[PDB]
Amino acid sequence: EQYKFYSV
Amino acid sequence: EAAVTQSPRNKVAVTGGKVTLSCNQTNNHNNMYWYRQDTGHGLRLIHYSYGAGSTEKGDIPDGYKASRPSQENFSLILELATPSQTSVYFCASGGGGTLYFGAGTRLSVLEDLRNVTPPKVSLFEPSKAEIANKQKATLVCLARGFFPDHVELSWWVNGKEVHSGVSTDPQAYKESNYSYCLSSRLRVSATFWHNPRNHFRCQVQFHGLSEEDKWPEGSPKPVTQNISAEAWGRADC
Amino acid sequence: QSVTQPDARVTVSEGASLQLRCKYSYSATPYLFWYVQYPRQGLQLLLKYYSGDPVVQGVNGFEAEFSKSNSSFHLRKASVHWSDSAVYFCAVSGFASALTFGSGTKVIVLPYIQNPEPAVYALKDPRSQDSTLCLFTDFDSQINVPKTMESGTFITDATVLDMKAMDSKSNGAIAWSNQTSFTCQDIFKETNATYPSSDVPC
Amino acid sequence: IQKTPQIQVYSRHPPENGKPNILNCYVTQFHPPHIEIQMLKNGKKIPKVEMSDMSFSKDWSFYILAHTEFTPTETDTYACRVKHDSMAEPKTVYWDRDM
Amino acid sequence: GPHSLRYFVTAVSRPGLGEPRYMEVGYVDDTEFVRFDSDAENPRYEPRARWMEQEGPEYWERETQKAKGNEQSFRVDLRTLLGYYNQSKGGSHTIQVISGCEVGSDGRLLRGYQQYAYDGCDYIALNEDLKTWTAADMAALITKHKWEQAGEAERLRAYLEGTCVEWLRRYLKNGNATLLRTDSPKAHVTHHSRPEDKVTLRCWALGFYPADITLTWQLNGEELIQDMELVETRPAGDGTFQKWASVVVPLGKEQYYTCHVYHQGLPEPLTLRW
Repeated sequence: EQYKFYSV
Repeated sequence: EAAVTQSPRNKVAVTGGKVTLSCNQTNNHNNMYWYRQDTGHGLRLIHYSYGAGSTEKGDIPDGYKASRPSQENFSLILELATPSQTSVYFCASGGGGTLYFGAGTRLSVLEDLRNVTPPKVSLFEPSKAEIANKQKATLVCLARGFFPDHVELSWWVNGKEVHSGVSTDPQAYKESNYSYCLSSRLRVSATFWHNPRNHFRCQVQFHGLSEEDKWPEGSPKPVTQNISAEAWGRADC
Repeated sequence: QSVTQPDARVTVSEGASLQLRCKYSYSATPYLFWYVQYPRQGLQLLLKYYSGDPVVQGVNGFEAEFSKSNSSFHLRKASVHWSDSAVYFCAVSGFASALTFGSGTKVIVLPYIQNPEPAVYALKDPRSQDSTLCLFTDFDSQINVPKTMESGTFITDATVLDMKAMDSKSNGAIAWSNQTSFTCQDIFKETNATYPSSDVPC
Repeated sequence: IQKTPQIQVYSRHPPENGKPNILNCYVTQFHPPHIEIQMLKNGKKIPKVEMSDMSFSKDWSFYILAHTEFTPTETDTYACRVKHDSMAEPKTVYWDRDM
Repeated sequence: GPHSLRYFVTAVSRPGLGEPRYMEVGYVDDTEFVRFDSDAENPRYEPRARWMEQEGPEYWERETQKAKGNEQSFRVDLRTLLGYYNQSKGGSHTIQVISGCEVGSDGRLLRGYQQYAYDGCDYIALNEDLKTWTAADMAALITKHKWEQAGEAERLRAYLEGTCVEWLRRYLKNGNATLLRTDSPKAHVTHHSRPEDKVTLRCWALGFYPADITLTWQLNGEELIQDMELVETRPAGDGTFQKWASVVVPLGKEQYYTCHVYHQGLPEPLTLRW
């Protein structure tokens, strides 16, 4: 189950 | 800080009208949004972004569009406006799920921009029984005949706003199939009431049409105004 | 992706314990939340559950407990305090940076009141002729002002109020009609102790 | 960044003969993920270039396993060329049987 | 023994040739358990292992979604990175990341990582503590302040300490055999004739599972890994691998040389001589 990454 | 500036905060627009609300932030939060507060459904997602340009559809898409020019300015756009799009609009910034909402916007689009009416408010006075019988003084404030319930009633004693023992139904009630009505009840003491010097004021900021709107009538313009009633401290005898 | 606040309205006695139900459906550990909304301002966050301890301790005596078996993130505050009367919403974060809110729950905490003085008054608008109204006031939170079936004759909703000194925790409901000389005395059928417009000298 | 790809060519089982087997072209340690990998049989490309799904490793680099399929005989000469922006010209590598 | 569940993400902008290629690959330990590709016929998270069969259509759908999000999620990054560096459009770039955790027998969390790789050179990453970020170049500076002034560290930290773990377990629950199975390498040696009365002795190992192995050449109880010859392990291309090593020894002097194959699927290391 994966993360919901943030931008940069 | 981290402010979610949401403007305008109110508008009475016409059907088939193109209305754009903008949201300025200072949270640097890439994720911006547009949700709609309506009863029985609570809030709902219109549109969302991830940074300038990034734009996608929410759950309530029909009729709404959006723009993301700056890491700041976001904006929900309605061209083919229909009253179904009547509601309190809210936008927000957010990192992963720390949504920072804003002040809101009372969206009232109508079938006829003439069906209106700035509030007719009047000041009542304290029942001497209450006065004597209990040494305090309620002085309710009524408001009648107005179209866009985009109203907010405040109190004004001796020159400054009031919050002491003041209560307004936040939601104006149905008067007619069209006239809404609002009321509240400031309540100061006897000693205080009984002083012909200390003044009492009641103000109902109303929000309708603005400067450049279409008022196709030869009758008084129903724009954002502030109609108000006044009273004064009566003696004791 | 699914949320449910079975009850959108709950009224409680001030002081007492408060528990607002909330269910959700999503075969996985969502991101649950609870925001508060009082008069006009927008939403306000109380807390957030990402993962970890099922029991979250948040702002202003507000805490909740996450659960599986069959879903839940019921909010909780024990010592309810009037000012808490509001709309509390419960959101989840399903398939990405979204916040699928559910209906909501308006809670109402009736204040405590030492003195039930269910006295009805009548006030006249000084800027015209016969412009009166019936003002129910200082009655017992737990009571129920009668409804309207008389056109033009309107009664407002119990609007609690508080001053600066002592208490004044007082409920009150305004009423007014365009119908002849109707007596507040009349309109408020099942009510109490009405004092009339007979300005006594002493 | 520019990172020249590592190439190895070989079969699964031992290189018998007149007996079916399979052939690979493991390329690694190269960067810009985009690459042309060609498996040939006598200077001439083969039809089925059965390639694997792209990946990477802890130092950011990219790996990939090309694999044809064959039955060898001492006569032939299998190999592989790999076009990539690290090297100027394509670099070929010859299948060395009993490496 | 320790175990992991790391995720490999990569978005590469192909200016002109369209929108960037994006895909994430899932690895419970070093086995591939799930991947997703933008250039896929029918974009959808895909089960890269039989046992992943026990995961519901919901699971797929779910991550399917989550993925597509991250899809355009990274699309952004790309632009953002570009702006930050002052480089105009045109040069195809590659963003990559490894997010993950590592539990060990007791379940305790050994390590959690999230590392951002830009065009092949370290961008930023979450330190050991799981609270700060470390970045290179004046640019990646701008980025930290961001992820920090938004809680990222925390939210990330929860995934690692709670999610990846609770799941890593589950995966193992059903992948076991497939993940816990072994296959003993098969070795042999080769004599390669050479000018000057010398020969190349090569120790072959292949058909073995677990990709880690060690090989050594000896001349009567002494290591020769030194001036020896090695090859990175070869994916045997069928769920198994291959590896060999060799060394030059005088002709005739063969019998005095010994190779050793130590592999976890071996009760007794393997020992060969010529």
